Amino acid sequence: MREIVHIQAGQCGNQIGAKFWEVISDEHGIDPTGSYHGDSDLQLERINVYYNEATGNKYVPRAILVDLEPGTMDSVRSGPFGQIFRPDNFVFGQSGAGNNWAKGHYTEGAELVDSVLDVVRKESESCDCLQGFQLTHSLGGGTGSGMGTLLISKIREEYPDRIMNTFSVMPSPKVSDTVVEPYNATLSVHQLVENTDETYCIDNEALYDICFRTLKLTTPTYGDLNHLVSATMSGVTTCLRFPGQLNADLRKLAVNMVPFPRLHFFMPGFAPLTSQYRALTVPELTQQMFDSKNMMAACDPRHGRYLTVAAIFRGRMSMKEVDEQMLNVQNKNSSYFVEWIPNNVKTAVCDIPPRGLKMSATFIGNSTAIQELFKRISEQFTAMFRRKAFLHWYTGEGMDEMEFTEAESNMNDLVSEYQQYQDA
Amino acid sequence: MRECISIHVGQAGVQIGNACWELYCLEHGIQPDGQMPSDKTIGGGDDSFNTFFSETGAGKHVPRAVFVDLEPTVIDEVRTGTYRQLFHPEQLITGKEDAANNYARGHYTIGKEIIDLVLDRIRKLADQCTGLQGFLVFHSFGGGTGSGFTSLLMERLSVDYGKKSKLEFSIYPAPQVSTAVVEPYNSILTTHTTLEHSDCAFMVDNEAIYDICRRNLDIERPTYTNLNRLISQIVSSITASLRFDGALNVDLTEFQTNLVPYPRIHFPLATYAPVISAEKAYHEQLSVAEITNACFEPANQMVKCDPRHGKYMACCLLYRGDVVPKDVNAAIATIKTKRSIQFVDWCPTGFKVGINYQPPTVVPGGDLAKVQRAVCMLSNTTAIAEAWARLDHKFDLMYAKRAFVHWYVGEGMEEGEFSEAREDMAALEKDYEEVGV
Amino acid sequence: MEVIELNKCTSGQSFEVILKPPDPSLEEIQKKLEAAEERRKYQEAELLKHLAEKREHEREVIQ
Amino acid sequence: MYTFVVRDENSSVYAEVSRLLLATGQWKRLRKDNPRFNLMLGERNRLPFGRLGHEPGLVQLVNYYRGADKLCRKASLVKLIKTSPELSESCTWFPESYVIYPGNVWIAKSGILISSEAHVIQKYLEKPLLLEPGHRKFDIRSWVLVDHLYNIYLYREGVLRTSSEPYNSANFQDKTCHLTNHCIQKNYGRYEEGNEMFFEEFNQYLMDALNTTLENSILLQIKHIIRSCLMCIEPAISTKHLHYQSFQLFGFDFMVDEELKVWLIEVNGAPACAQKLYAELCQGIVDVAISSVFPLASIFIKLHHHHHH
Ligand SMILES: Nc1nc2c(ncn2[C@@H]2O[C@H](COP(=O)(O)OP(=O)(O)OP(=O)(O)O)[C@@H](O)[C@H]2O)c(=O)[nH]1
Ligand SMILES: Nc1ncnc2c1ncn2[C@@H]1O[C@H](COP(=O)(O)OP(=O)(O)CP(=O)(O)O)[C@@H](O)[C@H]1O
Ligand SMILES: Nc1nc2c(ncn2[C@@H]2O[C@H](COP(=O)(O)OP(=O)(O)O)[C@@H](O)[C@H]2O)c(=O)[nH]1
Ligand SMILES: CC(C)(C)c1[nH]cnc1/C=c1\[nH]c(=O)/c(=C/c2ccccc2)[nH]c1=O
Ligand SMILES: [Ca+2]
Ligand SMILES: [Ca+2]
Ligand SMILES: [Mg+2]
Ligand SMILES: [Mg+2]
Repeated sequence: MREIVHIQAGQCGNQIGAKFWEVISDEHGIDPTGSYHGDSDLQLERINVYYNEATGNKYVPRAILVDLEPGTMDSVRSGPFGQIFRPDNFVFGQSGAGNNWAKGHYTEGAELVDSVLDVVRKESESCDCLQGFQLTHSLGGGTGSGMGTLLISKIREEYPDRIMNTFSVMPSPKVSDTVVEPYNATLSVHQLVENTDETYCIDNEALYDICFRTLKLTTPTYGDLNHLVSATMSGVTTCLRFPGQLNADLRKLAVNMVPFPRLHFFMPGFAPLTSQYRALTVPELTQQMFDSKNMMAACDPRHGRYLTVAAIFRGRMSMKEVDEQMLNVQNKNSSYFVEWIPNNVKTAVCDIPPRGLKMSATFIGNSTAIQELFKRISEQFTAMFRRKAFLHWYTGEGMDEMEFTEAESNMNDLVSEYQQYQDA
Repeated sequence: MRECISIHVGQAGVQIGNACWELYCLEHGIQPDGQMPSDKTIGGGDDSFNTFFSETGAGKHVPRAVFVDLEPTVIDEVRTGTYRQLFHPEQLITGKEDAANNYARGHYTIGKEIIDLVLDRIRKLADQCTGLQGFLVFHSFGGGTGSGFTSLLMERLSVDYGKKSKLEFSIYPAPQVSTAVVEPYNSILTTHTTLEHSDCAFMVDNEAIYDICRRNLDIERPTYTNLNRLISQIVSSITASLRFDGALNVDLTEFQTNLVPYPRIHFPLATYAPVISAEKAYHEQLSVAEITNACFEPANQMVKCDPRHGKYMACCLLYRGDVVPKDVNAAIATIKTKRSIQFVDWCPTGFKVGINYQPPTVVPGGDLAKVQRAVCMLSNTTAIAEAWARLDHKFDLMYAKRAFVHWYVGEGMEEGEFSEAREDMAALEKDYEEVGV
Repeated sequence: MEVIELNKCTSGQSFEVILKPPDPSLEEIQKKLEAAEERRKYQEAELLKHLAEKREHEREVIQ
Repeated sequence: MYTFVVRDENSSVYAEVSRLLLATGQWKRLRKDNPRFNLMLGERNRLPFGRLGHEPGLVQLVNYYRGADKLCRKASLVKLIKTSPELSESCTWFPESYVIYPGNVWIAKSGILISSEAHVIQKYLEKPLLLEPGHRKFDIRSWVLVDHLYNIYLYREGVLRTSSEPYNSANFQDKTCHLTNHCIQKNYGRYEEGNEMFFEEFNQYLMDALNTTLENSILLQIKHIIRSCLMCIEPAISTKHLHYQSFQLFGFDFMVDEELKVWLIEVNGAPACAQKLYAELCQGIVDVAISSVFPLASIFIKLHHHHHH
């Protein structure tokens, strides 16, 4: 188990996805045309996880770029690292999906899905040992939401034993393109509860607040939100992309993070938050990454309890001080970690720091406080659905009101299930 | 002589194998290429070291070892490492996809597709033996391969080699050096399925070895390399009577007879002194009395527990270096009057002493200092049940909520095997208390 | 305190000191390995049955 | 900020210790089954000593000494005294006791039988010291705190648990003159409040009636017995060098005879304090046994004697 297949779907999926390849290619010393110009052998030791090797010693990302319109995928190709991607892996339709889950999942996206799966099969075939898939998308649009979850369902049919993880951007009125986002997200969440092993719940509410409150940016663009996303995505993928004596693949990580199959929605976090000169001390990283302000999903961890925690520190620091600090927050806030999973906070350290920072920490939290996120989308859903508002857009594409009722019920069951373990 | 085959299953098994065979080679004077100059009968022999090493016509000395791991990366470091020529490639077996810390994946799913191959490569070594004793099995309690595949092997080895003795060298899980959260399940599951198939098992709690490395070697954050080199010194201590001339513990059957009167209670406590740092400038060498007396301090035990609240069924003192019988007897006399050493009524209060005059060998550039004399005490005390109670309590907390259980069931395993395994452990804890109180 | 069965040699010596006197078959294994594989293949059938129903709903919506 | 747990609700003593810790701002109480504690205030039966001292980055202390039950159960206390050389069969300060499983007056105990016909069968003290005016029996309770370092701290205030009935040689069946327990009495409170005479008054009585002091006539012998009993079991129970540490409060029950000789009756593992003295003793347990191990932002006398020979 070494190779991971990456897929990016829709405007948002391709935007944050393109930043992921901008960040990690710099970390692996791969230039905009695909040639290696690093210095450490550690940059090439596990380069196979995300790159295929081409003729002339070129490194081509194992990345499939999906959208139902050309727009954003034309921007990706024109953008700074656009030339590195394999041209066959740009699979796109023309009419778009108009922020419509039904168009992505059932009509427009159905017409395109089989040609995307052919490229996935192409990449999966020439993989010595495929460990799984990762997907970037939003749940608020049409393509990433509707087609992304369709692809996830088709990939599970063809590759039932491989890991499926997602980086799933959640919608919020604060950063809102259309009023139907709660509908699109609720329909997607039900798909993710069934068909993913992990979903990283990037909340655009939280990314905005981090940009506004704790980074003093008055008018945040999507680039400012995506900067925080790409830093986190680098962090969660670090332990696969480098050593250091950590013998773990996606399954091993998923086995230790997910005690219950449906409860695999994580709370990502990063320290320090950037947009510096004084490098942070190990106590500061530990306090910041556990701080609510640094959470990428707009939930208060004090309102829930941690099932599992994973923290991966980057940079040259004392592992003794890391162990001391990670044991300090557990033993001084022991009510917020479930007693019925002993030793649930685990830690790794990687020597290579990311670009610009001398040391950093990435936080992955399977907290029951994530119910707050699903409750917030459930309220926005019901507000519209009690009056069947905007439903004509979905019923015109052949959907039934029953499918909405089901999805509503399934997400409120997920919230009930998170509540069960919060009190136990 | 009678041959002994060592089996190393999983990461912890393989890497501890590495450390032991490195040390065995230095002790017997065998070199990385496999030549043993001091050996004069070229092509074969029935010496004591030949129990652990076979010979070829070219003069190579080849470990009777089988390395098994469900993924390649750890055994690949053996294939390209310092002792690469030492092993035949057929001894080093690897799968593609690991057990993901999942007992059920290692035992049932991935176990099934590799078990017949591994037994075949074991049979290739057993056919080179003029009179096989049996097996030394090295593994972790916490790994999926370590727990799951080991138990399937141990089941099959009882079928294919019913007359032969089986010893375990087991790594008991410690949260301070493990990233695996499901280890309590894996530990209880494998202990249940392996119990009837293992004749004598030496547990080593990673917690104890870790703090010994902190307290006595002045190592800030002990790596597996720090822990393994110290563990292999204990292992060597234990296996030295099989590899050298002597009259105590000369075969695998004698470990069972000396240390295990009650077959289910087959977990002797190792204690080891002295552990001294090579970086230490000034060291006053310890006497026979001081290192024998150190065998009853809990800080030197392989598993932290309290022998004073429990009872002994057997005790063995294995000395390495400048030691003579009368200095040992004087030390045992002083120690008996000071400390609380209570035996069970049916067993004699006594000590089986073994002395080898060669002092402990240390790996060059290692963490341990050279010492004039050392000792490993193997005692079967009911105090080691403390380790089961801890592991079982952790199990009960997780299992009450069915936490992580879906991963095991998803790989074909039945939920009933969890409580079935836990009941054997509930019976085991009860066996220890009947004997010890 | 009696020192019994003392045996000596050039590389060492050993003695005892007494302070005071007083499996399933190849059929059953290969059977229950396969029984878990039946549960593994039954669970994967129920998944591909469930996903087949999703595929027929996908056709029903577009029609 | 240190953390603790409470697993003995009946414990009146450690109910107050729990209260005093909380009222500092530097000790949080956790749930009964939380593993991540600094201090355990543990149960009486089946206290899981095997789970202590195995949590990384936590110094763990407990309020019981594992193996101290060999001093506190009556059957084992008798067996300890006969078998241990440093106490011996010819022990001057322990009454002649025997073990048979389920002046020639004896007493049986573990329902108390005092007769010559008829668990442990102990020699009954026929001529005890009788307080006046009253002509009545008593027993002395002293509280001993052994810390993690095995410093034996005797608390300066004890108490005489008195009988209110005149002592009778011929009449054995009447329990209220022979047995001097607090519950059995409740003439309850005629001479002193709740059948409790404190050390100040008892010193004064001895001065006035016998021309001696409590320190000389009785307390010297008490300090010898406490020290003799605890140093005997130190190798069996000491938590020096051990991965968890123990302290414990003990209750030593004594009997003074007519010629001013002190006799050990029972050691008590989970003893209750007298009503007046809770506040001081429970603050002392915190200062000496808990705050020494876990420092924040004398009422005892230390028992030590190194005579060279
Ligand atoms: N002493 C020691 N313990 C180890 C070593 N490697 C792993 N462990 C411990 O073993 C447990 C994890 O099991 P592993 O042996 O890594 O797992 P595995 O047998 O390879 O099984 P899978 O990873 O599931 O295929 C943890 O308790 C680790 O601390 C080692 O080299 N030495
Ligand atoms: N050998 C003896 N001689 C005289 N009186 C004795 C005696 N043995 C016991 N007693 C009396 O019996 C009373 C109660 O007996 P004992 O002290 O053995 O049990 P106990 O359990 O009530 C003490 P506690 O509950 O405080 O630990 C004592 O207060 C004492 O006065
Ligand atoms: N964080 C982030 N969110 C985005 C971005 N672009 C769109 N979104 C969010 O995604 C939703 C719209 O989906 P979009 O991806 O544009 O539609 P699609 O192209 O049909 O998948 C809204 O909730 C937006 O807030 C982006 O670049 N970054
Ligand atoms: C010991 C440590 C810190 C390595 C750990 N223990 C459990 N989890 C992790 C970390 C991760 N756990 C994950 O599940 C994880 C998911 C992931 C990785 C790559 C791509 C997508 C998801 N990434 C991680 O870094
Ligand atoms: Ca069309
Ligand atoms: Ca030879
Ligand atoms: Mg858009
Ligand atoms: Mg492994």
